[PDB]
Amino acid sequence: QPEPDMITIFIGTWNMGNAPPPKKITSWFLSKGQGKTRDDSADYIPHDIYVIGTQEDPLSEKEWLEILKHSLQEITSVTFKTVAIHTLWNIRIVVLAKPEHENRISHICTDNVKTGIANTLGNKGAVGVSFMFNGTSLGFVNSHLTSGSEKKLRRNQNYMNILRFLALGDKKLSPFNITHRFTHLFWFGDLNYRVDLPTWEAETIIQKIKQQQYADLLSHDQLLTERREQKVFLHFEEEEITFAPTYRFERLTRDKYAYTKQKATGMKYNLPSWCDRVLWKSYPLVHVVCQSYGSTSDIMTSDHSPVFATFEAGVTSQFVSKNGPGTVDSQGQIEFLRCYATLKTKSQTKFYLEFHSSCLESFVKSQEGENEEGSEGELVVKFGETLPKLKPIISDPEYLLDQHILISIKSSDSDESYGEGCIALRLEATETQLPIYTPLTHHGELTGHFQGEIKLQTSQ
Ligand SMILES: Fc1cccc(CNCc2ccco2)c1
Repeated sequence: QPEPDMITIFIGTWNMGNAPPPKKITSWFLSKGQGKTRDDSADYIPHDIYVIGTQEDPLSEKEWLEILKHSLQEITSVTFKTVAIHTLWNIRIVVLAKPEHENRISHICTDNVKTGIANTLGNKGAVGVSFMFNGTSLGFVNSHLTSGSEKKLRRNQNYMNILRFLALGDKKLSPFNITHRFTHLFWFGDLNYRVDLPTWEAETIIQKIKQQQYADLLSHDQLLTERREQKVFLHFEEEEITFAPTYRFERLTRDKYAYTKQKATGMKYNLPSWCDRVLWKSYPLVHVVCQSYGSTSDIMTSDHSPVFATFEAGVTSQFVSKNGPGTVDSQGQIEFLRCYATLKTKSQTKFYLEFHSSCLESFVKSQEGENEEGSEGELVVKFGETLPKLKPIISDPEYLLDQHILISIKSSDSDESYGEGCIALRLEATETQLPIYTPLTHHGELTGHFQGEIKLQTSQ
């Protein structure tokens, strides 16, 4: 039975409003309702992996797992296996997989991050899961960020704390946060970004929503505008939103948005908003395609509607050769030539690189670079042809061209990373000098660039 080179992944996010779900929630897992929806002809085809994020979830883990598994069994006639479940307060993630994948999944990690201090610590944060699916690392984050139209900056801060402190994936990737540890990272939840229009415009916004005219609302969505200004979710993707705002509804119908200030809201307005979102970040030149992104119309127990997204995701096999794993294959080499980092830092330490990849036996430290001044004020660190030749474990081009090199530039004085990035080995040619590029980030914010040329030798 052949190992897959593609899987499909379902991502759900639902803020349950502290209420038990209705009897039937199958529309969620079927990607049916508003937005980019799934074709009826696929309804019996199971996704390979289902990842369910809830917020304000009132159920026990046992109670929710019985509902989820019985829902999927009814849709697909498949009894899913539980990969992982993790709950922080009322924020939960469940990962379910088809039984045929049980042998393919390993290295399962879970973690959480509590956001805020004192006042602001006690209910917001994130939970996450990671695992290996054959040769492909997968990460999932469900976050419930700070509420309130006025608190977009707090939400951005919550995002940076979560990516800094959530400990998922391979701990040997010490310089790298979750935004570099995974082939595919999905980040979803009640992100709580709002449509930033005046309170007086509430009824006008509702009118627009009834006409299905979302353009002048989306132009004011705080997540889209903060992303466009590079304040949050740098280098993540989101499918276009084509569904109505998913918050704040009167319960037991979807006919009414309940936006007016009440004692129960702390006297805050909740204008209709796309609080509930799915974003992703995949390594360069890996197949990832969003095949649905939408909200259900028939699950009405909460003041939010559930959101679904589905993806095709490229995966690779657990490769064995006569040589690696367990040794190098000397018919393989990676050379980084005429490379230089451009850094936004004002420090004047010397810098070295680290190259990390599961195609290497262990990470490789470079010699220090040569620092020069950039013409517009910046530090340029030149590496020349000084960089160590990387010795992959397997030389077969069917393996090596699917790999990635993580790069960290580190201070010689402190050993702290000043920037992290990723280079694909999915080259147009082998045995040929080709341009390479990655932005460099630290704590998820842009700190520089790394560029130069690569020369890849495979056994072919
Ligand atoms: F999908 C899953 C659901 C539950 C557990 C696991 C872990 N399976 C580990 C393993 C054994 C042999 C090869 O891989 C996977």
